[PDB]
Amino acid sequence: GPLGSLGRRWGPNVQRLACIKKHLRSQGITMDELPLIGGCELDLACFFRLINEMGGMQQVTDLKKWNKLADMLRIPKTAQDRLAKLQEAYCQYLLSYDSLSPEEHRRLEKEVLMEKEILEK
Repeated sequence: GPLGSLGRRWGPNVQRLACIKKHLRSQGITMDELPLIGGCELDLACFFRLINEMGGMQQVTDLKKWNKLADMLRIPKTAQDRLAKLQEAYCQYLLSYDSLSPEEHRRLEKEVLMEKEILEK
């Protein structure tokens, strides 16, 4: 097929979503199928970047503005649980992972990063 340009780095968005996924499952959270929020699909890479762009997680959560950051993430406003589900969804995901020490980062990252780099040979 025309697709299949594997071999080197898959990209930052892929590396981020991969690292979080590996940790989530290894932490007791099975996310092999697909993550969902507010009845819709969400990209950990896109979500992670969004929070960081909001002056860090502290701002997003403390200043109570998940509505805006999430809005850009493409979430249904009709969901009366997307707001609360999101708060707990990130607090139990992004928070936990983001709390990981340099070891869990290098270990989990080095594993995935190499898995893709040396995927060829």
